Amino acid sequence: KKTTIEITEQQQKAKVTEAEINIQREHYRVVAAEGSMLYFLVISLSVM
Repeated sequence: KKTTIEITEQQQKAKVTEAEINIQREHYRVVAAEGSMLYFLVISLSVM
């Protein structure tokens, strides 16, 4: 009875931690995206 309630709490804490990352995925998309865009430019620069 206890371990079933303690699993349903964890599953509700899972959806909250999945939501709060998927928000902080979009906040740092702009930072990451800029990093990627600059690397492919740096690879092109190797070829010349």
